[PDB]
Amino acid sequence: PGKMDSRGEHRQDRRERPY
Amino acid sequence: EWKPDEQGLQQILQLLKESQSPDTTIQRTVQQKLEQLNQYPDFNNYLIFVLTKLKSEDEPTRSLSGLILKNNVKAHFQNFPNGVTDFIKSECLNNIGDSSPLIRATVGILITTIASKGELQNWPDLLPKLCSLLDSEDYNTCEGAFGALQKICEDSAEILDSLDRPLNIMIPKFLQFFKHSSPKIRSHAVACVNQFIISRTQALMLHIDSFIENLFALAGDEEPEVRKNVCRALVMLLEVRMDRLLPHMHNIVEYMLQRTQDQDENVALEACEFWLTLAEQPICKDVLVRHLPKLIPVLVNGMKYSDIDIILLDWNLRKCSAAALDVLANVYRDELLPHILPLLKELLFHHEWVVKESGILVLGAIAEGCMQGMIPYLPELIPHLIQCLSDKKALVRSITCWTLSRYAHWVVSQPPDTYLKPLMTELLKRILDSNKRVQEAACSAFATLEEEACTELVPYLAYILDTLVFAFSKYQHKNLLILYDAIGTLADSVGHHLNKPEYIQMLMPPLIQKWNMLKDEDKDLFPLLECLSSVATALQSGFLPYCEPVYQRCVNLVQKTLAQAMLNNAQPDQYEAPDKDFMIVALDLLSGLAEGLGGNIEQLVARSNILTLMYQCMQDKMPEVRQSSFALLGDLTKACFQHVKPCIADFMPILGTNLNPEFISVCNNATWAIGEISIQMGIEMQPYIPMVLHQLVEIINRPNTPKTLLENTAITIGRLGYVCPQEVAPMLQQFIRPWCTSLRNIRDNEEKDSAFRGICTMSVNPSGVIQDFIFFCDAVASWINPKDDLRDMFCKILHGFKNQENWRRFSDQFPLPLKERLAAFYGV
Repeated sequence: PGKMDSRGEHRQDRRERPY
Repeated sequence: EWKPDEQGLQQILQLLKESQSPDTTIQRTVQQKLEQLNQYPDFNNYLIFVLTKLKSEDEPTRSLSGLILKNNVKAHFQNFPNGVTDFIKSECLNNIGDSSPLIRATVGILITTIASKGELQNWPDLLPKLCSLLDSEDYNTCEGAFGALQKICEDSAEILDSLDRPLNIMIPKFLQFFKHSSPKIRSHAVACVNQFIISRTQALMLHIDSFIENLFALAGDEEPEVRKNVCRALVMLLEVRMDRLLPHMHNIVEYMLQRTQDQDENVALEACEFWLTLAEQPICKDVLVRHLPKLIPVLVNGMKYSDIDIILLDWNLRKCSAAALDVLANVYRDELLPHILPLLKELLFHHEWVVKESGILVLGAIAEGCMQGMIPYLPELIPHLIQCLSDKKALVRSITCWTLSRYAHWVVSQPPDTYLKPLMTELLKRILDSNKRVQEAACSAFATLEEEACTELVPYLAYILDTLVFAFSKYQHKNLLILYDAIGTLADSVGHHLNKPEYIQMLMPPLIQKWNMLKDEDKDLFPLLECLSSVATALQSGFLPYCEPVYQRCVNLVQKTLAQAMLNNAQPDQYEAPDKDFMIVALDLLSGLAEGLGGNIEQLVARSNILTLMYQCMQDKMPEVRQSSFALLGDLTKACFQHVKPCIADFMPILGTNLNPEFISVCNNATWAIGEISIQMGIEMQPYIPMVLHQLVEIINRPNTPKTLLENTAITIGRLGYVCPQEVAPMLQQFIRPWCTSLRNIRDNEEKDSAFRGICTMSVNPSGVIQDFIFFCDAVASWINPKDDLRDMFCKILHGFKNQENWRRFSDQFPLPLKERLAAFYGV
């Protein structure tokens, strides 16, 4: 591709998780 | 040299009693009088005097006096004269073991607070006196001193080496109280030593053998606090000194397995962490060979909701057991299924919801490690979970959302009508659940599904947006954040399909309403702006009616964050450093507007100081700030280069200094920006090439470099050779191999096109291509749909190599698709 957003990682970390 | 008088004492005692009055307003009045007196040193002399020496007064007045003084220490210790301070210190150490538990607690809290605030370097003999006090005859004194040492070790462990190596005397001494008769002292002893295990503190490591023997001797202690601290000790020893536990591993595993089932739930949670930590070690499978069959049902059993949490509904035996089962499933992969499947059969269909819930959580926890092995069971399990999404109990609904999410990739891989369509339908219904924990689970699961499905959702776009927008009325605060992220992901997944009037007017109004509501200090902006960034890239030209206030607010956030950072840098004890996330988020949203609006942003930029602010962001110590500003620079280079051109002279050396691959994302956005700047620089980029090229070549031949950084480095070198072939072409021999190997794999697009005209021009040294020509041939065959200009170019270099026919021996090493596409497009 071209250029790295890092926004997806932030959304994954705020996601609900049981553990 | 200081002694009290009766008049001053009566006024303090009066004031201390008044502060204990029950009335509504006398308490507010006494606090304003304390507020005034607090800054007078003679007053603090009275406070400590009341605590330790006025044994006439009751305990609650004595200890409250000590706690008010503790607060004065926390606030005004700086301003204490060295004569008041020494008086407090001496009286504390001399009453460390008072017969009153409440007084003793208060003296210790004083000690602890002076020790931390005011810093141990300034109480030089504290630690020696405490250690001497440990040897005392009186139990309360020994207990109270050890109480203090433990607080100090928990608070200040990082002062191992330069007081002057105190741990070399204390740690060997703590190990001697492991045998102490009183269980309370024993807890203190191993609690202290535990602070220094991960540090590999030299005093402890040179005594590792005594430590381990004393731990074993303590294993059967009936007191929970000892067992717990012994368990903690063994878990950390596992991380740093596995060597010396190895000869005892079988008995240790046997022990931890028993303690994982301890009746005290805090002991068991500490024990359970052993499995998490042991799973990371390469020795795991060998060590667990004789105990895995029991460990799995023990872990699965502890995954049920405790009764307290059942009624209530953060880290507990449930999460720890689940995490352990997750890692173990990754270690053993399919070997774990025969242990798990009988349990799953007995749990997933149980009549009691708490049991069934834990079954569903097991199913999600093992998903990643055991995915291959469970493909055969998914055609039955997935329709079952979709049925559970409608189960009557909310906690079953919410865990089912999660574990379905853990199987999203299998679902998207199957025919969409079979699993994907119903799953999405009932996930959307679940978004609007009445229970707040389900909303958040279903929203998060749906985000996960959106990421996996991408364009597979386009047929459902209208129904998704109906559900997502409606949730704005039902959600508040805690799940709005999750909701923004679901909208952001939706926009990344279906891209431009979002750009239709019906959608825009349905979605923007509630987004802007929550935007106008939030203020520039509210961290809720992070998901909102990251969401708007994705929405703006998807909406491109259709975001135009909303961009003006969005732009000016982002530039404002960056401006204020820089100014606050510089203020804090100027006087740090007066102004608190800013959260630079506001700036990272704001830069990224500007990147989204520049990508989405393209040339239409120039009127906003023409009236802005964003480039002056970008100059400083590019030089920030924090990588994510540099990473976002370089991304913005490439996007502005494309949209409105008129405004970037005057800054290149100053930006290029900084781009040159950020070609460091230890920071992957910074390195990447820097190289990408260099490429985009090239295309609009033209020949004028000649002087800047020595600053970047030699490192770019080093980056593209560096092993274990992520594929995305390699493709961007290849595209930038290509673009630099298209623009100034003279100084790029000499390196062809040194980078063409990884260049072609990387670029072979990217879609035919404008960056691919731009990069390949660069390689063609570098025509200027064909001899740099010869010894490794196999790679170029392959790279041109990577092109499915090349535009005619590039085709004409391509025929020329291949036909030129042919004319140096003899080549057929080399050309037969072509795989058949290679050889045939080259003849099909270019006739060689």
